[PDB]
Amino acid sequence: IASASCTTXICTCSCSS
Amino acid sequence: KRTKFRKQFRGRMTGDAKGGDYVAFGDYGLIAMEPAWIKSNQIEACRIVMSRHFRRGGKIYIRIFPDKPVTKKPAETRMGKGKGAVEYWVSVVKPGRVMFEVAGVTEEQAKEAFRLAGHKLPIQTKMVKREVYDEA
Amino acid sequence: MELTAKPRTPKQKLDESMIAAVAYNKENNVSFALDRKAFDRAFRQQSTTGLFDITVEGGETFPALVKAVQMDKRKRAPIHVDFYMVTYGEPVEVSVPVHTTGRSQGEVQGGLVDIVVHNLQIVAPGPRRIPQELVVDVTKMNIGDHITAGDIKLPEGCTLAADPELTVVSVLPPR
Amino acid sequence: MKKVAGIVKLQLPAGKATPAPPVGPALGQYGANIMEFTKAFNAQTADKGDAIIPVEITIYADRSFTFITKTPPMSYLIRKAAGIGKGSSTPNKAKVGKLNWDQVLEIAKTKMPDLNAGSVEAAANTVAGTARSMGVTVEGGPNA
Amino acid sequence: MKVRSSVKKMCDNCKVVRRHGRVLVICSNVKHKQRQG
RNA sequence: GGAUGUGUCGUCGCAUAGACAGCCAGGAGGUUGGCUUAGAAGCAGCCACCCUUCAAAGAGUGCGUAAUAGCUCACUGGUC
Repeated sequence: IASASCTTXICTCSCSS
Repeated sequence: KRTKFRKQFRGRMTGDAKGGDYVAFGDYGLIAMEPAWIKSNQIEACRIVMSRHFRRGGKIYIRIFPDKPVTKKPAETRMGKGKGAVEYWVSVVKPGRVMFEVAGVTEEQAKEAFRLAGHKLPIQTKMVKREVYDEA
Repeated sequence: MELTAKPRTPKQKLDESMIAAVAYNKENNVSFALDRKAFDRAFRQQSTTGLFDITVEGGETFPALVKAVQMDKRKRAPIHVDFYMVTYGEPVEVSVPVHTTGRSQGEVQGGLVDIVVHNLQIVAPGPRRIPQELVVDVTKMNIGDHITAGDIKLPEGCTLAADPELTVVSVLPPR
Repeated sequence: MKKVAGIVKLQLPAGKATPAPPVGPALGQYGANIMEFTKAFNAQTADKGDAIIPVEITIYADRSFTFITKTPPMSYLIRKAAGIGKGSSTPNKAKVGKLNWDQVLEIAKTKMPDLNAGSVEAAANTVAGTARSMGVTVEGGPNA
Repeated sequence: MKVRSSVKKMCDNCKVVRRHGRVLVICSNVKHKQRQG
């Protein structure tokens, strides 16, 4: 339900670009 | 498990199986190879175990109900008469007998449905299958 | 099956792998004692709807059907047997096994088909041509479909000894 | 930002932009621009608007990246072809529906550059098994 | 090491060996390392 | 209760028209199968486990991740 970088369907994940 | 109504007490003695057929109600079955006293609560221990391994079909037969009241030490004494009508209930299995016999699940899904079910019994048992044709 | 001896004393075998039977009809009720293993590998197939050559030591081929075998407890091992010499036009009545075939419309559905009665005995079989089995439908069967003897097709001639309306099988539900 | 390449596949929907759960870090954390994707990809998602087409990617490095679109979800239009917008719990106990072979002509007419099967019948019976276990019946066939 | 009375395989690597008068379990995975003694 | 510790009887079994274990190489496309989920793609859990090609390669062993992925298996050929 929360994290940074780490799921497929709600919205977090990780980070950069 | 427990019987519904009766007399109350008993005794104790032994001689090998006498009315534990073989095939009947199933394709696979478990047989006890030693003279024991199956505690009702050691049956539940099987049934349930056996269930889990299966999901549905419920092709499990427990043809060994507990017709036998046992007793106990009220705490210690000795000065009084017979005791503990309610310690628990037992079902005397004898060699060759058939407590279990699932039917319908895979040969394997049957050799595990017992393995486990056998790990909680006071004696040694082996599984069986067919060619059992005495009376029908 | 070459059984040879037949004395009342089974010593000379009880150790030596050898079963001990007896066969008859009403005429001769000859004493018998065949080989364990042989019969052990034998009866398997033919069961009790299977007749085999009985050339007792001396050369006298005989015909008979498996009557009643009483095996050891504690040991699925068998000990005694009964052979009922085949007749010609009538043996008596026999015990025939119920068999399922083709996936049932109950299995996949949500339940499992159960065979209430395993083997089944029918009046008169007719010696020379006696069903060593009995395939049966199951497919149609759905959510609590009972099939009785008065349903199963019959092998041209044989008559059902078992009550017809009797549940030979029935698709069992889940749980 | 650096020199690192290789490949990475995915399955982003058709006419829909990706915020952060489809890409963002997903492949963004490799030196690849999404903005320049929310439009490039979702551009051709137009002909095939309404679905989740499958799309491979290919990294070189820097601010470089490619992509190849494929065939979209045909589960959508089918649901729309029996009035049901959500798959079946049990496909063999409670089924969704049934169809005709005609629309099955176009199926193999878009899925072609994927289907490597033999000749026609080949892929005519491949989609059967698929249709088979999703939850639908095969109309017509042998003899009759 | 896992000294258990009931020593038995735990995956297709558990190589049940008989070293000095003892029954053991060398498995690619170590937590699988068993040994009655 | 456990274990390729030895002795002896029985059962399948599978097999120079060249198996088992070893080895080089392969491995499928549908499909991240449908179903379910915040997502799970051979591998948390229902349903099934069909199709195509082939010498082959099974909607699937287990390990592994937030699923991906990666790593091997069952099936295939040559070397003995």
